[PDB]
Amino acid sequence: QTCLTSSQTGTNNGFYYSFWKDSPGTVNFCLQSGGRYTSNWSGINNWVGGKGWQTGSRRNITYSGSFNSPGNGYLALYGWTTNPLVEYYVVDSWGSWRPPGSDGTFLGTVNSDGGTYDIYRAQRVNAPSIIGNATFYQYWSVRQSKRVGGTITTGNHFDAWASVGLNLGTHNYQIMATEGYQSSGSSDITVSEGG
Repeated sequence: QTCLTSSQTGTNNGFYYSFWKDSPGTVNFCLQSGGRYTSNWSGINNWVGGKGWQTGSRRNITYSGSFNSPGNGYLALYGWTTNPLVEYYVVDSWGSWRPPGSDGTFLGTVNSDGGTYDIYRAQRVNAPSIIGNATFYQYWSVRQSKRVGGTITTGNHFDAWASVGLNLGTHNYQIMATEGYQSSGSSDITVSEGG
C-alpha cells in the first residue's frame, strides 16, 4: 500500500488516481492492490479523490465497497473534459446533503443501472480546475435514492446529458471518487471496467 496525505495524481497498480484536498484537516488516501483505494477524512474543508482512468471514455464502470459519511460527502463517478471545460458527476450515494443543491438547474431524469437519476447543470465562475482558474459548467446525474455498489453505464448518462444540451468535450481523467465537505468520514472503493 501507498498512503498519501496531500494532493497528488499518478498511477498505481495499472490504474490512474487523482487525490486533491485544500489545506485544512487530514485525508489518509491509501492506494491498494488493483483498482482499490481507501480514504478517511477528518476536520477537512474539501477533498476529492479516487482511482480510474487518465482518459475518460464511454467504458462501463463497476465499483464496490463501503462509504461512510455522516456529514457532507459524495460517492460518485467524477471526471473532466476540456473544450468545453466540464467537471462531471454521477452521484450514487451522499451523506448529509443531497447534491448539487440550489446552485443546480434541474433538466430531467435518466434511468440507468436499475436507478433513476436527476440531471442538473451548475456553474463555477472563477474556480480551480484541471487547467487552473476558470469558469466552467458542472454536469450532475444524482441517484434518487442512495446506493453503494454497482455498475455505472457512462454512455447512458453521457447520452442523456447530451439530449438536454450538456455537451462533453475532450475527456481528461475519469475516476470513482469519494468527496468530503466540512466533515469526517471514510470509504473503501474498488473500481474496474470488466463488470
